[PDB]
Amino acid sequence: SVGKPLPHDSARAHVTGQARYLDDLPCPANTLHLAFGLSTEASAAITGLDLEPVRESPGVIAVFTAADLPHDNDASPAPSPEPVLATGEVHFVGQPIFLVAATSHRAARIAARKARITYAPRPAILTLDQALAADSRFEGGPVIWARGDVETALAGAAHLAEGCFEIGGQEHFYLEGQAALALPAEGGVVIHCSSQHPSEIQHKVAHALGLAFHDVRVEMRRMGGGFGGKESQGNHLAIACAVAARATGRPCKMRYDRDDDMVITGKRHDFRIRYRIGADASGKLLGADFVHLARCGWSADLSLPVCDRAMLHADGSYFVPALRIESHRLRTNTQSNTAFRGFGGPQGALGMERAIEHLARGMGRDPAELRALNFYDPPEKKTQTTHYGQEVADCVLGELVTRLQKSANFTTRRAEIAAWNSTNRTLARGIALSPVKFGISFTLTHLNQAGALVQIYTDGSVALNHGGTEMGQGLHAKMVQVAAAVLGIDPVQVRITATDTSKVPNTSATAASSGADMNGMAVKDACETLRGRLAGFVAAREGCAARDVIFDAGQVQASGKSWRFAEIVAAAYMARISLSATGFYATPKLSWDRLRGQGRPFLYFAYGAAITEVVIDRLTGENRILRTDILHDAGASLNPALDIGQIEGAYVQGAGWLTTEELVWDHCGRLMTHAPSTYKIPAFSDRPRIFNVALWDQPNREETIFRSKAVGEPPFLLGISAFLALHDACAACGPHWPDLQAPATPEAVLAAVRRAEGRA
Amino acid sequence: MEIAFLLNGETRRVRIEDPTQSLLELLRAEGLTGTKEGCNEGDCGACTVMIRDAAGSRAVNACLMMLPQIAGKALRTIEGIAAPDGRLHPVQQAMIDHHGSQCGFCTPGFIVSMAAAHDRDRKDYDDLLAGNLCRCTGYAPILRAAEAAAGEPPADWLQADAAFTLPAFLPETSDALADWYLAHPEATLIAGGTDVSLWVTKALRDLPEVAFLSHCKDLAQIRETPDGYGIGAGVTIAALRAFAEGPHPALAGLLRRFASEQVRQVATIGGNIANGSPIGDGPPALIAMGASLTLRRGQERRRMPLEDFFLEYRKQDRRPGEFVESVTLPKSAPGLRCYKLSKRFDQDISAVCGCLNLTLKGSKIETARIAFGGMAGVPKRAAAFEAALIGQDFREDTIAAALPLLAQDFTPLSDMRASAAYRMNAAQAMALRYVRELSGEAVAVLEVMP
Ligand SMILES: Cc1cc2nc3c(=O)[nH]c(=O)nc-3n(C[C@H](O)[C@H](O)[C@H](O)COP(=O)(O)OP(=O)(O)OC[C@H]3O[C@@H](n4cnc5c(N)ncnc54)[C@H](O)[C@@H]3O)c2cc1C
Ligand SMILES: Nc1nc2c(c(=O)[nH]1)N[C@H]1C(S)=C(S)[C@@H](COP(=O)(O)O)O[C@H]1N2
Ligand code: MOS
Ligand code: FES
Ligand code: FES
Ligand SMILES: [Ca+2]
Repeated sequence: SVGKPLPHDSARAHVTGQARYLDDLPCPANTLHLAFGLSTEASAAITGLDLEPVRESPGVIAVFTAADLPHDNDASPAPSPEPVLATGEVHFVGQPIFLVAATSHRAARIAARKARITYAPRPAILTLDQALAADSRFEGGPVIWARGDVETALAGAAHLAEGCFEIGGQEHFYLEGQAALALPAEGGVVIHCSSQHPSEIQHKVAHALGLAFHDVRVEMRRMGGGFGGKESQGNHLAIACAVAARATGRPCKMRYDRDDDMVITGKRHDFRIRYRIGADASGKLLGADFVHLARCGWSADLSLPVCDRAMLHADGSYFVPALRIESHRLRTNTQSNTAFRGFGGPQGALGMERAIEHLARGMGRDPAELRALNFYDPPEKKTQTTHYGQEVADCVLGELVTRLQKSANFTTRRAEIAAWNSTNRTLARGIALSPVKFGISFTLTHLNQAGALVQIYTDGSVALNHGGTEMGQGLHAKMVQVAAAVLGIDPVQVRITATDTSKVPNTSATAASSGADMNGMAVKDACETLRGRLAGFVAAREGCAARDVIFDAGQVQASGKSWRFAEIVAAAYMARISLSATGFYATPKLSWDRLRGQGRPFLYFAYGAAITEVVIDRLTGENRILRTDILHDAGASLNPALDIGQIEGAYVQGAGWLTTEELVWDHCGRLMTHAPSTYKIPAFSDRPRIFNVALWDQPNREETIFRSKAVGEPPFLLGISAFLALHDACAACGPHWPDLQAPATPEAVLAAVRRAEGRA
Repeated sequence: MEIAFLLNGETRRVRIEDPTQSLLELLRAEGLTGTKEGCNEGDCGACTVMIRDAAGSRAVNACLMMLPQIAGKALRTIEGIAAPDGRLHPVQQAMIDHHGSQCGFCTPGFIVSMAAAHDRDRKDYDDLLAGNLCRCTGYAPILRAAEAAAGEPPADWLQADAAFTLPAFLPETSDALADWYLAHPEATLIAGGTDVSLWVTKALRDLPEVAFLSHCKDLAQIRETPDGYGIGAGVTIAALRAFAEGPHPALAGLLRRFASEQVRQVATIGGNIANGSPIGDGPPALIAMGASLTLRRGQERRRMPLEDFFLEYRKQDRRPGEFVESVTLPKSAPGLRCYKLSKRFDQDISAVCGCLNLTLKGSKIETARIAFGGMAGVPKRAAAFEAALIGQDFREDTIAAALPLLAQDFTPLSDMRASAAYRMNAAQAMALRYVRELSGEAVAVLEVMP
């Protein structure tokens, strides 16, 4: 069943509005609603907290403060604590300080606005520069990795390019907002939430309540969107519902209204990237020195692995004999940043793509040949390594890019564009090619495990359950296919059940694009135990050998006889053979040392490339993507329809990141862009007018579930091509370095058009 | 107060006690969980629902619509898009076949918009779905779906609603309105409700003393006049757009990027003007075309030129008891040209809106109407610029030399949408644009075909 282009497990339910998300669940009439009261100061001690007007607000049942917390007050996914309710001081505009439970969501919000809080303000850190000045940071000092000797290599270099550029953050904008629901359950609780990481929710609620893990169960059936924003920021809502529930004796639901969501939660880390890169006379790179400054917010959250991932990708798609990275994770008084599709990858990768482009303009060379010249070598004495020391034995970029360039009609089109530009004075077209190489697996190694549990009932239908969470990426349909393929039966006989920490325990977040790689293995591991039990049973009965029992297409075959899968199962039942099984998988070959920056942190790399063509208006900066052509490597895809769909969606998400999406804070720390009306994701007409996507179809070298490759995050990096194209268009307006900064909004494109035009 | 309407084929009668509750909440509270809440501010489309009445059917955002408004109408939500026997609508099956959904959460709203478009056979997809955001799919597959379902006979069960109907004040006539407003000067007048509902959903306000103008047929008329067209205050932006396609394409092209189709379907020009926002898109345009506005108080009736209605940021020439009743447009203005500049093209607020109208005496500039929104606390003509322009020749360089006067006409702000420098520079760029366009040159990024 693997390999077929089958619809998402919940297509019909989606399309008829039957699919339920967290806020649609039926709940008892006595359920309370919660809302947080937020700090209005970026940095201050809290001096007075009058909650009386809150308690007196209509419909309000209970009001809570850090001192009401019965046990832990800590939502962080990391060893350093992040309070759920403010403890005597606040650290950003938006930090929750108290909690209201009322008999309605509105009534909660309204009350949450009536407190009288007095603060003692303190100097706030809001800019990287301020942070550096003040030495406000995480990990007590920068992280530095080095291969060979850069300064030596850059001192003796025929060509060289130095530059500095900003990369702004990004808000997830999951259409369904954070949300959770807690139901007292005699002794313990049951939490329903909308999260990519139910085991952590379990862990954090348990600690908040003083309970062993076995008294807290978390179920989660689907999220309307995650993109990394729910790897952890689900912790606050759940903690709050559990605590309210324990205290009021009643079920408690919390959903953030959009504005609150954008003011409380984290975003993709913004970066400042400083680079020096250089090359040979032939064009081979000699070295690259990068410095990364990353804005992380007030608490560490997932900054650590995020910044590690950016370091790990500062090589982009290229072999580089000498390379250095010095990575600052800067603490500031703003929203604590977090995971977002790509998880550091795109920031580090975009750092090297900018550089190499800068280098290319500098030597008057075509960016594409320069890149093509420096890709790691094809596979098949001494294989090249990355700067962290990992052999790169599967780089198909060379072939792939070539193939894309032909299908894309690259060369011809570039000329058509040159001509067209020279004939125009108000508009200018631009086009760029950009490659992608993304490692798969969590860099914190021990998260690379996954479990599953499968059951066959006596009518032959099957219930599959695994640890990943569905957020739209088609995970559930893929596991349905893996199971129906491993048991020999039609997918329609397989039903997926809600993710539930009481069925598969100790799971990792669904993330790092490892959802299908690992859960797929676990599902197969379980399905294979089952099949083994059935073959063993058919074989003894029909006197013959297990390996000769065939399961296929709903039929079982043995010794010339043939039967429906159900009849085999009923007989196994009568013969007393267990029809239930767990499955588990731990990714092999991984091992590396963060501090030294050496090892094999990834199992394999995914690759792809895109060519984007855009146009810009030289008077205002207005602009748009005209056409995109992508060729991406999803291994032997498990579902090409679902893969093509991730790729398309991730592309638009990436280009969104580097064009209209922009976060802005005011002088005092307030987020000004906190609503769709001021934070602008790609809208329907922003889609490319011509959008060709195709898959490279080559099995993975590594032993992954049916030799497929993760396809969730990698494709997000293809959006760089659009930024590279915007920059090609600026470069056509003049002879100077346009120095286009990200996000390339119209104001920013206009600024780069002027520098190039030399008008300042 | 009781209202009635058809809900997904069924007759429904409801006791309104809070006239301000949005349609989105009534619904989810009735268990019609299929309509989702994605922003509660008009931007996402996720709450889109389909209404119908004599004018026909359209898709609108349930989060912006309070109950009183749907009296006498037929309402269709996502749960009623399928046929009673369970057959899926051509748009639903197409979405399944073409993978138009991933997480599913914006799927209803898309399906409802799509179904509405299908019902009237509209095919301008980019404009019809602008107001439905999807963060997961890239949009491509949703287009394939719309295309694929367009070759399918419309759903019969959806058109049968046509046969239907055949605290807070709800006037039926402008006279009834005028009378009552005059007695309750302090009332809150609600037309489309697209700016007011944000006072209750986000600012968490509470509005007593309320009146709905959407049921005054006579306030929502387009009348041909001896010397122009008379546009009632209650005319919706969508309708004003449809009218303008002929005599005022430029204004028509502008209104294309006014919010989304869902908001256009209910927002009113009267409301866009009474709101008095310096970033309104209506005003600048109208002023460049030199229209006029008509206020009214009981039986009295003033009548100034639009630009004169705006005194200062947040303050208008409006009298206690007085309300906007219409605006009047000339029969023609081929010189009009409207420019909107924002971070994103569709469904965005203007950093700057530039409206230009220059009349010529062959090569010479006779009259100059130049308006801007978002350059000041108020929409206003650029006097010093206008002035210096008269009598001069209509060539790029003359304009190039007058630009600086703009820095005297305005001193723009900086904020999250744009920096002052950029705003300024953009107002100036609009001026270069105008000459270049009139001189037949390629200037618009949106007209470039791949
Ligand atoms: C998602 C979204 C996108 C938007 N995009 C744009 C856009 O791009 N451009 C733009 O200009 N605006 C935009 N708006 C706001 C725009 O003004 C409103 O959408 C609309 O034009 C106001 O029309 P209305 O009838 O709904 O005003 P209402 O919300 O009904 O309110 C009008 C305001 O004026 C008063 N009022 C209404 N009618 C009268 C009357 N005739 N006499 C006196 N006072 C009256 C009301 O009491 C209120 O103060 C957008 C809003 C949203 C929700
Ligand atoms: N439709 C949709 N696709 C998505 C997301 C989502 O939130 N919605 N999250 C992404 C992120 S951040 C990851 S890490 C992968 C996870 O997919 P996987 O389970 O197959 O690893 O899905 C990606 N694709
Ligand atoms: O960003 Mo995906 O690692 S949750
Ligand atoms: S909830 Fe987003 S438009 Fe109504
Ligand atoms: S499918 Fe997730 S928002 Fe459209
Ligand atoms: Ca977020």
